[PDB]
Formats: sequence, structure tokens, C-alpha cells
Amino acid sequence: HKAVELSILHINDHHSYLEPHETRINLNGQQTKVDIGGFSAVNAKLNKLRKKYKNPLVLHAGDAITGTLYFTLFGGSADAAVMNAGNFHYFTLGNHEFDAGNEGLLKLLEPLKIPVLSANVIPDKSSILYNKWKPYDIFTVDGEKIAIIGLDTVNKTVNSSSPGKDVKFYDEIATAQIMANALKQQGINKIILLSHAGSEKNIEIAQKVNDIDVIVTGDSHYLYGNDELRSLKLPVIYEYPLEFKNPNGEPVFVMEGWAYSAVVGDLGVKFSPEGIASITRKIPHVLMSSHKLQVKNSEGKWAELTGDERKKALDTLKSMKSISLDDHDAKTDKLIAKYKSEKDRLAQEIVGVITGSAMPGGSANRIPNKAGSNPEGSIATRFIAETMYNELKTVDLTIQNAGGVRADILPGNVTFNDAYTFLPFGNTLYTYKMEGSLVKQVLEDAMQFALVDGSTGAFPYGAGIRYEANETPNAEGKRLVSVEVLNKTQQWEPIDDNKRYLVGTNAYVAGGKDGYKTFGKLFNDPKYEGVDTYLPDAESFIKFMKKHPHFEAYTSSNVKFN
Amino acid sequence: KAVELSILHINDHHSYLEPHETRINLNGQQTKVDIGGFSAVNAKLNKLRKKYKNPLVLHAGDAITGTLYFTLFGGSADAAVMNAGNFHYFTLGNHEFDAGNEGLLKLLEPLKIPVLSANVIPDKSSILYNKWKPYDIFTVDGEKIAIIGLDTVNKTVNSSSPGKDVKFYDEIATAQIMANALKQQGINKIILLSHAGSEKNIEIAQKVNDIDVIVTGDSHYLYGNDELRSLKLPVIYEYPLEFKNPNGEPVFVMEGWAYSAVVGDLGVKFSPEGIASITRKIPHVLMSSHKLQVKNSEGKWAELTGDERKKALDTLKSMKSISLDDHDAKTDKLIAKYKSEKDRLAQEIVGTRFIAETMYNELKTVDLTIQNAGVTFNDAYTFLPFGNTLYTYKMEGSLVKQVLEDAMQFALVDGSTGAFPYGAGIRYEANKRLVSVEVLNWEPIDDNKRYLVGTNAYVAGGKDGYKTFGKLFNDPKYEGVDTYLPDAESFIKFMKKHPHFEAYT
Ligand SMILES: Nc1ncnc2c1ncn2[C@@H]1O[C@H](COP(=O)(O)CP(=O)(O)O)[C@@H](O)[C@H]1O
Ligand SMILES: Nc1ncnc2c1ncn2[C@@H]1O[C@H](COP(=O)(O)CP(=O)(O)O)[C@@H](O)[C@H]1O
Ligand SMILES: [Zn+2]
Ligand SMILES: [Zn+2]
Ligand SMILES: [Zn+2]
Ligand SMILES: [Zn+2]
Repeated sequence: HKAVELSILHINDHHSYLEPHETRINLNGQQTKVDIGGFSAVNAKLNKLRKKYKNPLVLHAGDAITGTLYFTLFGGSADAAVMNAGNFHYFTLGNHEFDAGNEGLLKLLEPLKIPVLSANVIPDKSSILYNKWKPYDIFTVDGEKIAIIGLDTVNKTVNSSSPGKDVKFYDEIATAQIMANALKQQGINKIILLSHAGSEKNIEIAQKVNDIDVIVTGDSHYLYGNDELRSLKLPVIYEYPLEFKNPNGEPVFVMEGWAYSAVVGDLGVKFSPEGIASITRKIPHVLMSSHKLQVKNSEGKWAELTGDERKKALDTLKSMKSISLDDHDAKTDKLIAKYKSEKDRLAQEIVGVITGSAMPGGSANRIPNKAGSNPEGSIATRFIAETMYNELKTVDLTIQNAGGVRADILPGNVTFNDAYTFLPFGNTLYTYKMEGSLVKQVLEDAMQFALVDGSTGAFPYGAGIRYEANETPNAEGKRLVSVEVLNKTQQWEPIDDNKRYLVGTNAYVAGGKDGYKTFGKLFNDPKYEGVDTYLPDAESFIKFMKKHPHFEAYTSSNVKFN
Repeated sequence: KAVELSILHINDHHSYLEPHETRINLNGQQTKVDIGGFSAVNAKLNKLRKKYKNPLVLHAGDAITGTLYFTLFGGSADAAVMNAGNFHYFTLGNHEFDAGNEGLLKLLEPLKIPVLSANVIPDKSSILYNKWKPYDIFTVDGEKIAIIGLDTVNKTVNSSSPGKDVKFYDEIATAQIMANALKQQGINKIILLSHAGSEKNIEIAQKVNDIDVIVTGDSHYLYGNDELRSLKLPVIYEYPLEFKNPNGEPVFVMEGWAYSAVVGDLGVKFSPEGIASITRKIPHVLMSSHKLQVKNSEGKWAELTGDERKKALDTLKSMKSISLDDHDAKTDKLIAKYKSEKDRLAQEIVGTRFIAETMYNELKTVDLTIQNAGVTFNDAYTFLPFGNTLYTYKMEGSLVKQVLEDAMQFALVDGSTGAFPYGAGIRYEANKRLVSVEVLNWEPIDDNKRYLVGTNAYVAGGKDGYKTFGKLFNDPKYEGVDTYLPDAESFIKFMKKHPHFEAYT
């Protein structure tokens, strides 16, 4: 065994953020709007750093895809192209990789030339994903063997993404230890884990599992930082590398690179002959533009700095080692110019007009009456539900999960791109015939998942149904105070547990995802006459808008949540 | 390349160096015969491996605990006879930990057989560190073949004594992850040597891919055939079982009974693509030709004579799955040495409610034990002639009272007074005959609380009128398990831990 030094460069969770995005910092004492990220800055910085450092190891810790129109419109081909241009050594699968099913994942993997690793996600032989990735790789540096293992988060993928049933998932901690243990007898004492299990689970692995030296993290989107970054009031969660001792007393380093192509992590690691890691360099590079520097003027208006105030702002950023200004890569610039111009072209198309008041939607408004939300919660989800109700003509009632609607819906023109921003998942519409008591329970299941067990995106809003609920469950464990269904006489009347209703919803929750346990029990059980309408979600919405000139926005969500 | 493998395996010999007696149905008559013993095991292994191409010789775990050969030699006798058999691989079972990490080391030090276990992983500062590997790879006619070791988890952690510095991982997850990782080393032929038990190994076969053969230990099941069924041996399954994994590939699962009684013998052909097919399947029951006892008309077990004996032997000699009078010189010599040593020091000094206390003393986890009415090492075996093992159920206090009611009923009304129950960690008065029942943490019993209850294997079955046990038996909700801890050893431990022990009043 010999000692070796590695230069780890990594990103994670870029989520199809190919362009820079806006963030706020505290610079020279003032809240300042700047632009950060974009894949051009990422590839440029990776290219420069890798050429400067010995033994570069370039990693992407997962969730390359989903989150912007660059995914929705181009099905992952845009992301594959920019990642190829980055010449990453390895990519691990995240949870959102499965958001569009095995088919969706395949469309990313076909054009991707980066080796893919995932040890706890294993496709059956009949899967279209069979032989598309390996559990680990071994590469050699200066004579010595180093192993790298891939790992994915399980529950969030299985419960809230859409992996095919022919893809099997295994416990994160056990997989990490079994993999690492097996690698030892191949003469290996230097082991990297490229893990989308999230910071919480990766920290648990560092504390409970032996033989793993560095855990490059994805899924939690945490900025790991330093005093420089803290001085700018960036959202620093942890120091960049956390250092733990495993049960054998060996150091384990854990780190993430924020998200949305904002950061390139830069960790220089020295391994002793016996495989004990130590840190030689540690820099989270925040990728920032120098072009946007806006501060509120004396009137309260965001205005670009000018004159010497601007010079001072720029000069301060230049003085920081963890800030990287105006990186850009020509090859990546061209790729992004191509897709961006096609995206802009598509947005030229107006599909309709909404009048009136803005309809709150997106993450912050998923649950009514919470901090960050508003008293009605996701009116935009109620609106989408009304849209499904109308185009499913014969239905008594529709339910849509708040996570299925990705933004506020504002008055004015609605573009083709807006439709695919609100509804990016490509679900078809689905219907069941089910009794009133079952409708009540599916609402309970969804709220339990949204409020306790899983994702806020589960929170349910409906059309032709309205309800009141409390955060705090009561005696018999229930949250529902009352539910009413619209008599299609046009009068609202209490739901009765024993009548059979035709219920419309999207195919995602229809399969039991997002904790819609009842729906999942009904699925593939003739007794409930489930039917895939094959009507695509966004296409159906565009049709709705074309058939409803000047649609008046809703001002309530059909949910009263205490 | 296609290759042919000849698997030869035993499991759960549990320190049975000597043959032991069993009862078979031979020519229509209940016949006592001697089976097993490690001389016969090694002899049959030596002969078979000489005969077959590409032999792989395997021990599926629980080498130790069960007889005085363990109590007195602490595993060195076992290592010696195993070394003499030249096994290719040994996997750890649950009883390997019955005397803690230090006790396992007494087995592992003299043992020369490579040890495998993928889901039992010691920390660096464990005295067990680097004493075994998770897997091995061997070459046959150019092809790589992998073998993975595996142990049962909950049973070992809960009922044995692995050190806190030994970490256990899920059986199914470990099997899939190990097999998945081996694929990219160019391996499509994988053997799983697993003490996870037939039930778990059968679940693995149907839920895990890339594993072709699962050589089993822990359940002590006889896998046999029609020959063996005609002898009324306790054949649970056909040798071997065959399943399809999720990829549709064949998986073969087999066990070799227990207590050195059987050498399993499976010829397996692997296609170039690593798909297994069976070319030979024979569970060899190791039997003596010397003991053939049948009850005479006066009710006494007596050796067969004349033509009756000749026909009994002719039937046995005609069975492919019966192997008569195998014995190996090297192993004989070793067993002779240990046996005279054993007879000598089984005379040395070690230290119904009382027997109940020995059982309670065995497992730290039991809340109470019950035992029906019916110092030196020999002083323990003399006392306890039925050869019961400790059996446990997880059951409601109300069911505990009912078994007590059942037991007394049967002793008081249905005649058999051997049924009258006494216990440790529980006490009662009975004038429902039960007036009060108490359990120690002495509190009144709680009908709603679930107690881990231990008893002898006989009564656990539903006998002596223990109806409630009978209904819990093999009824999966009550977590019934035969621990395979002998009643005689329980007594002996009771005297050891209480070397100087003042007597109950
Ligand atoms: N096919 C689909 N249809 C509807 N909603 C979906 C969906 N796939 C994922 N989601 C929603 O997306 C949520 C998960 O992502 P979150 O939006 O909470 C995290 P992130 O996308 O902002 O990184 C799920 O709980 C679910 O509500
Ligand atoms: N394997 C076993 N374990 C515990 N007790 C057993 C047993 N086999 C038989 N017995 C006990 O022996 C009783 C019957 O034996 P006998 O009654 O002929 C002798 P005894 O009771 O007069 O001494 C049974 O009812 C039962 O209590
Ligand atoms: Zn993410
Ligand atoms: Zn993620
Ligand atoms: Zn056993
Ligand atoms: Zn066992």
C-alpha cells in the first residue's frame, strides 16, 4: 500500500438548472441581488480546477434532472449534453431520476456518456434499465486502488417518485456496509461513497458504518460552507467537510454542494498507506456573475449599483476565495444557447388568458394557514382540479395533489411554457368508482403524508368537493371536520359514506404515490372500475384554456385547514 | 464455459461426534438403529469426493454446542474432526456465539477450514476481527465461481451471545447486494452458504437474483426422497427444492438434516450463462448395520435375528440413499482420543421447579418457564433422559393461565399426572382452579401482556394435555422456536454459573 492524494470536485442536485438563477446576499452590509450558477459556469470551473490539481475525481451526486423546462421540454437530453460536456468521472442516481418512470430515466441514460453508479437500486433482467449502471467502480491512482460506490435514497424514491416495479431498492445503511466490507479483500482501504441518500442518512452512515472514507452527498440541497460564505449571509448549514469518526475510530468526511448548479465543491484528500483520509484543501466555490448587483435605493426599488458603490461591491467578492466570478465555457454556452432559444420560441404561443387575482401555488402554499403560505393554501391546485373536472365531463369530483402544481398561476396571458411549468410530470388523467367513506379516507391518507410521514406535495385539493380539517388529529385519530360534494341540481351537500362516486385524479396518486394509500389499494382491483383515460395532463389544460377565453381566477381553494 | 460442480454438504452437527439412536419403519416394523457420527461423515466425504468431478465440500454452520464434546472441550474436538474432513468452507451459525466472542475463538483458532459470513461483521478492535471473509471466489475448469456466507440474525442476536463489537446485517439485503456486486467480476455462478434457515433461504430464492444454489443450515430439516419416506424418516421437503428467482432463473435449496446424520450430495451443471441444472441428487443417510432392534411380544427392544434380520439388512442395502458402516481411520483415532478423555472428566465436579430454574437460567430473555411433573456432568444426563431441548413462545398472559389450566385438567381428570406444571419466574396457587398467578419483573400476571415463555420441546407440542401449546405450535403469531439447547446442558450451566450455589428453601 502507498499513500495517495485525490482532488475531489463535485456537484449535486442541479435539477436541470442550466441557466443562472437569482439569489440574495449581504454584501458590504446591504441585501444585494446577484446571479449564481448555470451549467456554463459549472463546466468552466470544473475544466480549470481539474487541470490545476493532481488526480482530479469529478462527480455528480444525483438529481441531474427535473425541476425546470429544460427537463420538461427536452426529456433529459439537454441535461445529458451539458453533463457530457463536463466530463464527469461518475454520476449516481437520485430520487428525481425516476420522476418520469423507467422510460424517462432511459432518455437521460442513452445519451449520457458518464459512468453511472448505484449499489442499492437494482433492476431485474427484464427491465429496460437492466445493465445501465454498476454498483461500484475501482480506479487506480499512483498505483493504489480506490473504490467508489453509488447509493440512492429509498423511501422518497419509492413513495414519491415513479420507479418501475422491476427496479428493487435496498436499505441505505446495510448496502453501504456490505459493499464496503466486500471490497476489503480486493486489497482496498480507500473508499468513496457517492450518495444521494441525503445529509441526514449520510451522516448516520459516517457514524455507524466502517471502511468508508469520504461521502459526497446529494438530496438535501444543503450549502456546506465557511466563514466567508457565512459573512455573505448565504444559507450555510454545515462546515465544508464535516468530519466524523466511524465505529473503528477512522475519520469520515461528509459534504454536499448546495444545489441548482450554484456550487462546485473542491476537496483535496490525502490517504495514508493504511487508507486514513486527511484534508489538504477545502473550498466550496460559489459560482457568481458580476453582472447583477442590485440594492434597494432610498425609494425601496431594486437598482443596479453604479459608480464607486458598485466598484466596492465587486472588489469585496474578488477578495473571497470561495467566490468564483464569471466562469463560462464556450462548448456549454453553445449547447445552452440552442435549447434556450427553442424554449423561448415555444413560449411565444399564448394558449389563453386568466382574469382577476393571482392564484397561490408552488411549494410555499401547499398547506393552507402555515408560515410562508396563505389562508387558502394552494388555490392554483384547486384551479387545476377544476380543469380536470371539466375535461373529465362525467366525473362527480376530482382530487389533485398540491405537489402536482408547481407555481402560482397569475392573471394575464398563459403561454405554452406556463402550462408545462405548472404541470411538468406528464401524467394522464385517471378515474375510479368508489364509495364516500373511501373518498374520506384518501383525503386522510394524503393529509397524514403531507403533515407527518412524507412530502408536503401530498396535500389534496379538489373540484366538486370541499372540506375542513385540523392539523391536530382528534379522538378517533381523524383530521376531517366535514366534507361536501357538489350535486351535479348544482347544490353542495354533505358526502355520504355509502354512495358510489366517480372520482377523477392524476395517474400518479392513482397508483398510491405520495401516500394515497387508499388509491393504491383500489388500483388494479376491478371492483372500483379504475380507468386510465389516457388524457395527458398539460395537453388537457391547454385545451381547457383555449376553450375558456378570459377565465376568471378562483379566490378560494375548497379547503378549510385549521 | 459450461462447468459441472459436485456439492457435498453437512450442517448443524452440533458437536455430535458419536452416532446416535433413531427410530425408523423398516419392513413394517418400528426399528431402532444407530445413525451419524463424524467418522461416518468424513469417510463418506472422502469417498464421494474421490469419485466425483469438481467436488465442493461445505459445512453450513452450528458445528458447536449440543453434547458433552462441546461442554468439555469447548470446540477443539469439533475443529479437529472438521479439519480431518478437509471441508472447503464453513459458515457461522447461531450457536457459534453461545459462549460469546471468546468461545468462538476457541473454535476458530484450531480450525483450518476457511470461514465465510457476509452479514456478520466485527469492528477492528473485536477479538474476532479478520477471522473470516464475506465471500470467496474459486476457479473450476477456467470458470470463476463465487461462494457467499450468511448467518441468521435475530436468533443469534437475541438468543446467543455475540459481542457488542459484532454487527449483524439483514439476510435478504446482504444476499442480493453481495450477489449483485460479484457480477461485474465476471461471475454468473454463485453459491450461498447460509445458516439463515430453510424458511429464510426459501424466501431468498424467490426474492433475490443471481444466486443459483442455497446450501442450508439452522432448521435441521431432512430433505429426502421416496426411499427415505418409506422408512418413515421425517422428510420435510424433496432433495433439493427448486424455485425461480425474480429473473426467472432456477434456484436450488437444500439442507442436510442435522447432528451428523446426513451427507447431502448434489451434482450441478452450469451453462455458460450460469444457469444451474441438477445431474445428481442423493441425501446419504449415514447408518450402522449393527443395531436393528424391534420390540418383542413381551415388550422389550431386542436385536433382530435369523431371516428377519437378513431381510431388514437386505432392504437397507437396497437403498441408494442409505449408507452403511462408513468409517474413517484418521477420524476414528481422533474420536477415540476425545471419547476416553470425555469419559474420564465427565465424572469431575461442575459445581420440577428446580429444572424450570435451569431453563430460566439458560435464556436471559425468557420471562418465565414451565415444566411438567413427568455435582457431576453425568449427574445431569442421568437426571434428564428424555433429551428435551428448550422451546419458547411469545404469548399473552391469558394464554399462559390457560396452559396452566390445561395442564392441571389433564393431570386431574384425564388421568396422566405427569402433566402437572411447575415453573420459574412464575408462581401460582390453585384450590378455574387458578386462584392467583404471579410473574417477576412478583406481580399479578397481566392477561394482555405478552411474555416470552420457555418450556421443553415435548410439552411445546401439545402433549401431557398442554392444549394451548399445541394451538400455538407452528402457528406463526406466537413466534415458536426450538432453540436446540439441550436440557442436560442447561442443568450443567446452572451449576457452573452458580459454582457455589446455596439451595432454594
Ligand atoms: N408524477 C407526479 N405527479 C404529480 N406530482 C408529483 C409527481 N412526481 C412527483 N410529484 C410531486 O413532487 C413531490 C416531490 O418533490 P418536491 O417538489 O416536494 C421536491 P423538489 O421537486 O422541489 O426537489 C412529490 O411529493 C409529489 O407531490
Ligand atoms: N419427552 C418428554 N418430556 C417431558 N415429559 C415427558 C416426556 N415423555 C414423557 N413424559 C412424561 O411421562 C409421562 C408418562 O410416563 P409414565 O407415566 O408411563 C411414567 P410415570 O409418570 O409414572 O413416572 C407423561 O405424561 C409425561 O408427563
Ligand atoms: Zn434534489
Ligand atoms: Zn434528491
Ligand atoms: Zn442447529
Ligand atoms: Zn442454527
